[PDB]
Amino acid sequence: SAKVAFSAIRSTNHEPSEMSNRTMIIYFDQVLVNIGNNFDSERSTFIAPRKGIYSFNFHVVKVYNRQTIQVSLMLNGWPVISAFAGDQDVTREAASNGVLIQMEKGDRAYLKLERGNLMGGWKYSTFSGFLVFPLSA
Repeated sequence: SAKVAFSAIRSTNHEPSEMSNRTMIIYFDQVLVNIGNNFDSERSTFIAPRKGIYSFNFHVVKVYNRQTIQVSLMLNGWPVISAFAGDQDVTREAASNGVLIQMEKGDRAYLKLERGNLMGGWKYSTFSGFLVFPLSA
């Protein structure tokens, strides 16, 4: 179908899991939207069901931050857009960015922590995206 959208948030303060620490893939436990079930909640990865233009937005919140972090949106292991939050001191900072990208069927989109750490949790972090249109209006 031409109705594809997902939305996930971090509803908890909990520290990252062993696997998350190893893969560095930012996990989102609460999924508000998942039309088409194209977002793999277990892997926190979006798999494009068809060719089209997709929109992604993310806001990774570290309310209890220490040391700077880099969050990147990954497309098949390659970084598209990146964002930075924080000074080596303690603060509350958000890593936000957004982009429109073309995806093929089976293409994988996810967030990876290229730099820094998630100690203190990443509560209030959001990750959403949708199909703008498949591949004039």
